[PDB]
Amino acid sequence: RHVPEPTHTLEGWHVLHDFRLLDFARWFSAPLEAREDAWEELKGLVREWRELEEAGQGSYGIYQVVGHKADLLFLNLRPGLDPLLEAEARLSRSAFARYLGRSYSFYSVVELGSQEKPLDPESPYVKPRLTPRVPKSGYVCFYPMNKRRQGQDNWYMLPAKERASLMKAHGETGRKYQGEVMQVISGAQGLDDWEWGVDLFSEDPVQFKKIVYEMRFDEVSARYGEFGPFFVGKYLDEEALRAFLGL
Amino acid sequence: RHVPEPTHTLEGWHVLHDFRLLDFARWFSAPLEAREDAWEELKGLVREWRELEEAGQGSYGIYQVVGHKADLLFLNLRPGLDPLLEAEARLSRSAFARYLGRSYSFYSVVELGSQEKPLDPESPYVKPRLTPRVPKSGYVCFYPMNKRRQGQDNWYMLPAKERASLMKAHGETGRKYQGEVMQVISGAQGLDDWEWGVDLFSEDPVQFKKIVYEMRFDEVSARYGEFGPFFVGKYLDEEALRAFLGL
Amino acid sequence: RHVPEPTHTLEGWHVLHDFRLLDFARWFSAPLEAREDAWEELKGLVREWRELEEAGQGSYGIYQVVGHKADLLFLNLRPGLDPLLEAEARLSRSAFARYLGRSYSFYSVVELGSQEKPLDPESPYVKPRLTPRVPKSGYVCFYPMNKRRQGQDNWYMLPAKERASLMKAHGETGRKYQGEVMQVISGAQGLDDWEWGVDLFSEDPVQFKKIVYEMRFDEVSARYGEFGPFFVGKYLDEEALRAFLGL
Amino acid sequence: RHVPEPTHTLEGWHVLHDFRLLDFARWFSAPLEAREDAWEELKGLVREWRELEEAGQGSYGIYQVVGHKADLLFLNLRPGLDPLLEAEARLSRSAFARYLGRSYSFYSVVELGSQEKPLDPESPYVKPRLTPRVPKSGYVCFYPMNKRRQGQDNWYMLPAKERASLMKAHGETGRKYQGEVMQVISGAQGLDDWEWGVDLFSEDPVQFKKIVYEMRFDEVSARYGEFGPFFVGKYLDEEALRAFLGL
Amino acid sequence: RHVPEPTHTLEGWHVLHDFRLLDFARWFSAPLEAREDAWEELKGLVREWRELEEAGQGSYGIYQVVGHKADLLFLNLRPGLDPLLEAEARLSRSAFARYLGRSYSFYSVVELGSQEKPLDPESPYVKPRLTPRVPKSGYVCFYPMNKRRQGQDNWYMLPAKERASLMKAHGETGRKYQGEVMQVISGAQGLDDWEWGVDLFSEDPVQFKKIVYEMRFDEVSARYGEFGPFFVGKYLDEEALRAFLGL
Repeated sequence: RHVPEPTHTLEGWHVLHDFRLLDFARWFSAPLEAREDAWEELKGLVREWRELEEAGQGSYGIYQVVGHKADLLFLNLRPGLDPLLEAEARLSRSAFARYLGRSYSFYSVVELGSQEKPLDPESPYVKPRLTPRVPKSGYVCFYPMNKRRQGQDNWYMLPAKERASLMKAHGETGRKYQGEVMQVISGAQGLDDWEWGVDLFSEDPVQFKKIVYEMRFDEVSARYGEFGPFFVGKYLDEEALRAFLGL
Repeated sequence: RHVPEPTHTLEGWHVLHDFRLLDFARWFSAPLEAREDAWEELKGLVREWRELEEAGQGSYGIYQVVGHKADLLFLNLRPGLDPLLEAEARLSRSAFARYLGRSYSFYSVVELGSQEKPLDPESPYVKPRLTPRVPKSGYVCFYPMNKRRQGQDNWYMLPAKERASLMKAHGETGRKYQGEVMQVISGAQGLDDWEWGVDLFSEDPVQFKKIVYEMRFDEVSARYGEFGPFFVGKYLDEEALRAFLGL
Repeated sequence: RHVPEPTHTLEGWHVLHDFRLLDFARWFSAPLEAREDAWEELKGLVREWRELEEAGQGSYGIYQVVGHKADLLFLNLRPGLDPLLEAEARLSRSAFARYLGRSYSFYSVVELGSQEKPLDPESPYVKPRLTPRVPKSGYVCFYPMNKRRQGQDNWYMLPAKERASLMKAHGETGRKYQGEVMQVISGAQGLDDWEWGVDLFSEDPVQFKKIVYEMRFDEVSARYGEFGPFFVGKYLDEEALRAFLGL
Repeated sequence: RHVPEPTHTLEGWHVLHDFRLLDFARWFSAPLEAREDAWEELKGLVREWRELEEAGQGSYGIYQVVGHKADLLFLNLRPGLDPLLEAEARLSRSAFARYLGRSYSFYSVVELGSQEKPLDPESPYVKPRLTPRVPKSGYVCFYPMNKRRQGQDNWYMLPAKERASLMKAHGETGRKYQGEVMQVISGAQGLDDWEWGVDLFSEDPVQFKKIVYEMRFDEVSARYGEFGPFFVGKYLDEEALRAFLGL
Repeated sequence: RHVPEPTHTLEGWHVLHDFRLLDFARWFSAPLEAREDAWEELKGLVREWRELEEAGQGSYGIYQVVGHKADLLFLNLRPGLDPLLEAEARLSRSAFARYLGRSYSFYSVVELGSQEKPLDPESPYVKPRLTPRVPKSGYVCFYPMNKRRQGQDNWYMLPAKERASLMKAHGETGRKYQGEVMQVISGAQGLDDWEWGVDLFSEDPVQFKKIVYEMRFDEVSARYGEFGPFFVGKYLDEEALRAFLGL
């Protein structure tokens, strides 16, 4: 009979992608003092996220997202779900949130995978990847995905050896962009609607187009990739966010 | 000629998953007296569920759900549909519900299945599972699912003997998780949009990730698993719910 | 080349499933007089439907539906579409509908099919099924469905003899449910989004789960069944609806 | 090397299906004078459509649609897109439209196809079909559709002679309904979300059910039919629409 | 041992399709002062886009879109994402946007592909296509699309040579449309929900119907074409937009 050879994984920081749409009409028409009050509270919340990051308790990033799918991405990473629930609840109860609508979200956990043998969690070549720091500049590309389980294209029924080969080739394609595109892979198996969440960071959004298109020709993607929506956002420092909000 | 060998089942308590979204802006901006009044009335309702649970007439749990899919999960189990319709209507007419929006739900019945030899309804390891009590700590993972009926992967066309061997391997894979994960399977065949509802309980949400991912490599899941949305929530006792609502 | 052998059918009463969601917050917070006035008008409209049923000129049923998909199902059967258009338009124009939101619906016609030999519309064993009367108690299970037309599982390409064999087996499976489950099959080909509408009536909703699950193992269902959403509701007489509305 | 044999087509009048939902609560709660003023303006707009129809510059039809998908269908056929955009904009600007919400629509062009031999636009057996007149009575059945391109069932990869034989059989099945059902086929390739728009007109809606179901057994429909939603409406003359609006 | 041969691409201007729905009721019933102030502000915004285009630093187009999918399309092309984020942000905060609802959007980058060798960005047959100018008249047809990856129809698994042959045939079919239809292909791999965005410009919308239908018979489209929604709009100059808004 079929002998399962489950992929080995290591979990790192938990991740929450919080996408929201801005009610432009309501925000820009609100009394200036009300907007300033909301602005002070918002900055205070973000300073707290920054504080946690400096204490090595997570990472975060806020982005201006292009298109109708979302306007602002509040990305947070923490040591567990509770701190994420906290960050999410606090944002949701903020005065600024009164002018926002949740459009999409994703709960996942930083995942390091290995198809054949378990990874050494204490290896200096593995451990740092468990707690990725979000770049404070550039752009981000986020998209969820599953590994196909259809007809003759069933990733989960393949022998571990074949999966290892397919993943190695995929990793090699990705490394052509070493130093150009940073990648954070998170798993949402049993946690959200898709099996993985993927974050790509770069100083030029065109790099996202180059790497994603090229990777689609790797057999692992061509035959086994099932992709969800793609969100592209530009990193916003405090001043950039202030300008975005018209303050 | 095809001869059907339908899976044997034993039905237990009826189950209702009631997912709702909180209108943060309206709730946190509402007069303090209005919030307190809604809170007092909510406690009275939850007290009824508590007393019913103490009497062995059902069970319940309230959770803080991560993400945009839902904010609060009101889980209730009863000996029939009527008590569920009652609990559901009572919550909906409460003052607190004026600040809630229904985002998702699932109606199902606790189900114990056997592919070949019928289960002993009197077995001490069978009977108690018909009336599972919701644990009072940790987290919950809920997701609905169907058994695939596509091309060569048609679960319902398989001989009972093959389905039995497929389920045995599944049960084996999940045995290593028994110590950390509790599982409640409910059937919604002619009751809701998916064939089964699955509730996983654990003190660590990462356990949900490990078990769901590892199980996907079992042939039963890899070839016949069709999965719906995944919701993760943190169990909230009275004080936790109060704190979440800012009271 | 291909010689079609279309299924023979007899059409009876037209059917309209009108599913609505109740705005609990607005209804239960509305002034008593407005509620009583809306209730008086609603009773009168339903009374008209009841009088038509008593005259043997149609049938109706109002149900409390579990879950977020709908709260109230207004089921009506008439000799044609015109009185159904009236039924829904009048409910929508009622004051009570100011507190309702249309969530789903289905327009179909009671259909009695035969794969090979045409049915006799004047036969004592056939004619009565053309104008079924909705049970004035118990519960209802409604779900729409199609007959699969994919790859090797193409119902419409099958010879009539094979379809007759598949349907006969389906009939044998449901025979043991004769005394506990009433079934009404209606066709919506060219009338709505699905090919058929299925109504199951029983004094116990668990019977819906039992029959639907068991039948899924019949080849006709396993290979050719394509199912839509499932709605379960409890029949409400006048006093039960009054109580549901808090009056 | 695949040699394409594209279907020959002749284009006639452009077509717009404008489906809207009526805000019953708001309309029937509005002051009687406001309703009358809106009605008078609406009649005037429709009178304009009737005038151009009498001049032979188009055709129109307004229907009361069953179910939640739509309440009113404003069907218009014109020599081009511009006059359709005008009729669409004029209706949207009307006071009556303040009580309407767009639920669905379809932009297409009357199409007469031929798989092998090109059609003569001046032929008396072809020309009149380019500018069909909407029956001023009865009912309508509208549904968009595509020709399947999946696996072994790829309509667009077939040789023209096969497509011709497949369409011939379809026509033979439909000749039976010639005196009871009138059909208008419009193409929306490159114009809307589906490849074709299909309008069926008849004095009895059951005829729609009969023809659509029987045709599904033809190989062209069974293997290559990909159907969208089905809308059924009752033709409304001026007096009937007035009655529907409670005036 | 599959060896990937990824398609080479040259990237030109970044493109943003911003589709919005007009709240007709709110706009046309709003005070004249409000409408005029909004119009004057919108004109100023568009003038900035116009001047930008005159300086060869981009291109734009505003269209009246037929149907319920959108009413106005604000199309913009710029040297990067930043200018696009600025354009949609500026439009979103305008007084006019208070009367608009975002219904759809697409972020992509003009793409010139070549299946086997790098293209020369300086060739007189290549360079101009990198910065396409939106025609100031006629109509537009927009639709997103993917290249199929299903079973035996997997574009990404094909040898580069075969993909070249398929595309060459596609180009030969489009030859006859040379002087009637202008096409701009943009890639959104890693940028949006579909792999490509396609814009067709013509003085007659029927040309869109002719070319899209004919091309569907080419093997590349028949077997590998996966199409999204289709939008058709009429180009509006300042005067036409003014008239559309009743000013």
